[PDB]
Amino acid sequence: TGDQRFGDLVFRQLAPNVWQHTSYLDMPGFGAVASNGLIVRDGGRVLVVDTAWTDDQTAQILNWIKQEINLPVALAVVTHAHQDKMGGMDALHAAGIATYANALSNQLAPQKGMVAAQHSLTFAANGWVEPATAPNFGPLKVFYPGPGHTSDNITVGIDGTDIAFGGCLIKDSKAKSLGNLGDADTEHYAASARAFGAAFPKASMIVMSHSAPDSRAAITHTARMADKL
Ligand SMILES: [Cl-]
Ligand SMILES: [Cl-]
Ligand SMILES: [Cl-]
Ligand SMILES: [Zn+2]
Ligand SMILES: [Zn+2]
Repeated sequence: TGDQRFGDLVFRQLAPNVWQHTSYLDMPGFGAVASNGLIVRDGGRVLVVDTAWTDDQTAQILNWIKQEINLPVALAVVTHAHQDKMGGMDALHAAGIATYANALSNQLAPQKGMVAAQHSLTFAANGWVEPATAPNFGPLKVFYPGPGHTSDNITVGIDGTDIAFGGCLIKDSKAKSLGNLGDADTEHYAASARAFGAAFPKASMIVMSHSAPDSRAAITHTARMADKL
């Protein structure tokens, strides 16, 4: 499917069954902020990681899925309670899609003027999602690395691929900053970035919220910036 413009979004194929979705927030005076999530074809169903910034943009994701894949969307997982990741929850719910987030994300969501997911994930002491809370996730491997970008940030690996999703936790290997630290846990950030690397040690493609996918150098670089906080 390549790189493709569809509506106001960009879709980029990462692997035979994995695509990155990109949507943009206009901040009047400063132009457009990209946010990336994922689309996974898991057999005869589709799995979404993160919404777009808005309901309309998130409906465009669903329309692209219908046009390009023509398989039903079984579920979505959202990686923390900010607008770039949970802005479009209502569009998923209107389409009848089961939604999942960290229990703490669902507690924070309404306080940040957003809609909670339907289901709450909980995590073992080692950071892996408790399987009873993540029924039928298939290849999606969900990990809580500890607080960093936010207290609630979660991360996802895709079994059967070399791909892991750091979302807003991880920055690219040439980044000059850690991005948006408005809600960050600066004391815990470095260890949480390293914990994400340790959870997905065979990943060679690191997908993140506001940069193109990178090597494992993204993880090291992120942790080293966070060591200076
Ligand atoms: Cl960020
Ligand atoms: Cl791995
Ligand atoms: Cl980024
Ligand atoms: Zn965020
Ligand atoms: Zn971000």
